[PDB]
Amino acid sequence: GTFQFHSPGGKTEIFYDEGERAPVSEIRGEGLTSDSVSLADYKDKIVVLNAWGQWCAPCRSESDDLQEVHEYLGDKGTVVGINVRDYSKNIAQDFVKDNGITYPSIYDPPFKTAAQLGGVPASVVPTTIVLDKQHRPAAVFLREVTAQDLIKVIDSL
Repeated sequence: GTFQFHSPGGKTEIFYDEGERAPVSEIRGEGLTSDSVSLADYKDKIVVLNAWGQWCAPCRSESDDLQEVHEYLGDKGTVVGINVRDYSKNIAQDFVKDNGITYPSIYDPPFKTAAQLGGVPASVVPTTIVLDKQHRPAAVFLREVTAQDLIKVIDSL
């Protein structure tokens, strides 16, 4: 009954009609700038998941836009980062303060979260998943995204 990410078939993005959606598993973990971070804290709210690392040039490039989306969602939801392959936590935290990123991140160096996200490719960073209010993916992006990529999906929800 939980989300399973099936073959993208050469494509860098996938969209899901309400009819074909399933909820993601439980996502909880050590925060990057907080004790814990948990999707359950945003029940019935829109949630944009983003796997990133400061070592990652596309992630740095798309960082401002994810901040934009986070702000655009406001009350209605949140961005939640999944910081992967940053084995030194302090530089990932430095990146978040330096760029005025105000949304939480799960600190997950080996990207174990990928397994709970229905087998989204751990090789692909950045990855952005837009969850609807039932925390079911409406869109998966296997590529850097712009703020309008996400907003367009956001609005459809």
